[PDB]
Parts: sequence; C-alpha cells; structure tokens
Amino acid sequence: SSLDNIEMAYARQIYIYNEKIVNGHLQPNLVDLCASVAELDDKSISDMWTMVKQMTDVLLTPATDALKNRSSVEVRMEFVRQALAYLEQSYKNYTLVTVFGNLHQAQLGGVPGTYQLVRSFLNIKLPAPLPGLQDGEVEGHPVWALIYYCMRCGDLLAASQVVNRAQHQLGEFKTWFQEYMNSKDRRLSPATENKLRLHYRRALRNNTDPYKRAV
Amino acid sequence: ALAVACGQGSDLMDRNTENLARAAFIEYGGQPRLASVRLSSRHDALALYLTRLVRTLWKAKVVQVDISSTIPTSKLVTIQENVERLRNFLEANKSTIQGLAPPDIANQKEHQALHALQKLMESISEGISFVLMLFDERVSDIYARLDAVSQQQLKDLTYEQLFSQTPGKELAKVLVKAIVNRNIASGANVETVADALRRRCGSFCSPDDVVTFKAQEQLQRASEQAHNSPVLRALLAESLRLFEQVAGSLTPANLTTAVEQYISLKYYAGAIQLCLTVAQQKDRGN
Repeated sequence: SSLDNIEMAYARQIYIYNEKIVNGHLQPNLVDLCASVAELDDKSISDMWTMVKQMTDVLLTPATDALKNRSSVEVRMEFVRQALAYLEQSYKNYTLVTVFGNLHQAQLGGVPGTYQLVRSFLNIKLPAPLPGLQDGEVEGHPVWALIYYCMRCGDLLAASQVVNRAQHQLGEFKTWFQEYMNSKDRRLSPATENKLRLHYRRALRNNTDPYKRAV
Repeated sequence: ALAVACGQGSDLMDRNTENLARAAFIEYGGQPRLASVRLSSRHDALALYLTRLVRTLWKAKVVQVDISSTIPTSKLVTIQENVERLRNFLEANKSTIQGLAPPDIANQKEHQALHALQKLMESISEGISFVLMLFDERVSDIYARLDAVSQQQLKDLTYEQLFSQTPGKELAKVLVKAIVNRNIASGANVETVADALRRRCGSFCSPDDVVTFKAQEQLQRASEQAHNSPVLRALLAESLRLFEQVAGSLTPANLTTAVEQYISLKYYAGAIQLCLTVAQQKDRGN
C-alpha cells in the first residue's frame, strides 16, 4: 500500500462522503469529515481545519457560480470578520496557555473572565512597569494595555468595562469607543471617525505609550 | 548644620541657607587626632544625626504577632527618605568633605569610620525596603508556612539585627526566598516582583536567586496549566533553561522541589538532565 497512516484515514472519510452521495443521502459537512482525522495527528493540523471551517462558514447563495460568490463585496466582507474572529480566539488560547501551563489546567479551575485573564496575562508579559505608559493604571495595570489585549482577544465588552473605571483619565475616548462597540463592521461614523483621527494625527502621531497608539 | 544642609527646617534663600549650612559643616567640622584616636566633630555629628533619624527603629522589634509591623509603614517611609537625603548629601560632596575621599593614622581611621557609617546607611535603607516589601504581601500567610525556629527568629528580630548582624541578613535571605514562593501561588507577576527585589534591595538579594525564582515560576505555573497539553512543553522546557543557567549555584532544597514537580508532570527525562547538569557545574575540574 502506497498510503501513509494519515492519507489512509482521509481516504476512508472520503469513501463515506461518497457513499452518502452515491445513496442519495444528506450532503454531510466535508470540512467536519476531514477534521475527524486531523485530531489523530498533532495540533498543527487540527488548528488548520479549525481555520478552514471558520473561513468557509459564511452564508452563501446555493446554486450560484463560484466566481460570483468570491467577487461579491457581500461575501468578501464576511471573510474578514471570520478571520478576525479566528485571530482573536486563536490569540485568546495563546493567552490561556501563557497563564496556565495546559488548556486542561485552565479548564479545571475554570476559564476566568476575559478581563481577569488579560490582567493575569499582563502580569507575566510585563512584570515591571514601562516608563513610557500614559493615562495611569486600572487595578494595577496600564489602562491601554488592558484595552488592547482585550480587543485582541475579541472581547470588546471586557475592554469597555476597563474604560468605565477610567472615565476621568481617558477624556473624550469614552464616547468614541462606546460608538465603535455599537456600530457594526468595526467602523465608526465618518464624522466621529474624522474627529478622533485628526486628534491622534494632531499631537499623538508619536506617543510614548505604544498601546495607546495601537488602540 | 548637617541637618539644615539636608533640608531640615525647610518645611517652614533656602538654597543659600542650605549652602551656608554645607559651608559650616565643612569649614568648622574639625579633624581627627591622636589622643586609639579621637575622630573629628564632623564624624560625631554624622553619627549623632543618623542615630536620631532611626532611634524609634533601632531597638524595636520588626513585627508584632495575625502578624503585623511594630512601626507604621508611613513612619518607615519618612525615616528612609531622611536617610536617603543624608546619603545623597554625602555623595554630592564626596570631593569637598574631608574624610569621604581616600587619603596619617588619624585620617586613616577617620576615613574608615565615615565609610562604616555610610555602609550602615545603605544597609538601613535596604532593611527598610525589605520590611515594606514584606508587608505588601500577606505575611501571616508566609508566617504560617514556616518552620518554628524561623518563626521564633522573626518573632524577636530587631531592626538593629536586620541592619547590622548576619542573622538578620540570613533571615532576610530566607524570607525573600519564601515570599516569591507565595507570590507564585498568587501568580500576579513574577518578573515584576523580580525587578523589585533585584535593584532596590540588591547586595541582599542574589541574581542567581531571581533566575531560580524565574525557574520555579514556570515550574509552578506548569503545575497550574497542568491540564493543558501543548502549553507545558514550553513552560517546562523554559524552566529547564532557567535551571541549567544557575546550575553551579542551586541549593539541594530547590533542586529537589524542582525534580519533585517534574515527576508530577511526567517530565522524567528532563529532570534527569538537570541533576546531571547541576553535578558538572559544582565540580567542573572533575
């Protein structure tokens, strides 16, 4: 036999998918039929199929041409959101294994809230305070670090909670952020979007707080 | 004059007054002489001022056992600030004040006496910083997980002993080695508590201990993440890197605690490699 262990397992899964269509049955999820073998290998492959499923799990127009779906601005927009949701969740798992030694170890004690996780993530990745931070701290951590890694993990709510406890320090950023969390597609209104950009460009193009720049 | 030069009375022109006070401290401080030597009035003045800055501390017990501190923290801060401003004053005038710069037997013992006082000042500041660090944590928690002899030694530890006697230094080295252990259980931040102990109370902390603390950090946090599969092989592998660096300086008590944890995490082959490495670095010449 010329098929390696992995290849053979895939063949069997493709036989099922064929047996289903040959007997007229329900069209099963191919992506699921392939990830079934991935778990038998290292996670290098499992995390791939996870990306494949999430990048292909977009509302499509059945019985429509391939080129048309991929040219439509409608579909092209959802791809960006599905990827961002993968990069955010993927990073969230990196933040867990960074605090706890094993995913299992984190689970038994219970996944903490994205806020407390991020806080327990800042402890490690910045043990000493950087002298260039701005806008003070919040419960022992720089306010902008919390906002960034919360947005990076994809929990805008956890980030907005941080903002609510620093209303006086952050200035007008509150009304701007609260609009970003509300507006869909992660975009602000052109008027308000113009107000903040010009302010940042005005005197904050080079600020000593990198987290502030990023957000 | 020394006190005014250090800003005392200024809680009430002021630069010129302090500069005049400096001039009086230098010009009229006298000099050392053979009578066994008689040190200058400048030396006795420095000893008198320094003593009065710490008179409420010296003979007092550090702690009161629910353990707490004998001296309020706010008082320890002001005392430390006063000691540091005195030190800052001596440094800014190391070239103009007689006896600070190195220089016949009279001026010799004058230099030695002044040097000893300055070493006590930095030791006082380190000692105070250590006590403040201690009570920032949860001392009662640390005090519970402690042996009786060390509880008793801490019970009757005075500030004098902490500042000027080896047992205070040895006990201080035990407490720091214990607080970091506890800090890892809380697990807020290891590398911040590191840089805290590394610099301010240096000459009492050891850089080979913080790297060890960094190693025991990943070890305990590898036991924290123990349920996860892919996160440990980075924690345990990096803990192993940290241990092998301070191999020529690991205590048998730590090396054991490391191997004990490695076995819990089925990290057999790795733990063997650490012990073998610690061996070679204790005896390189074979």
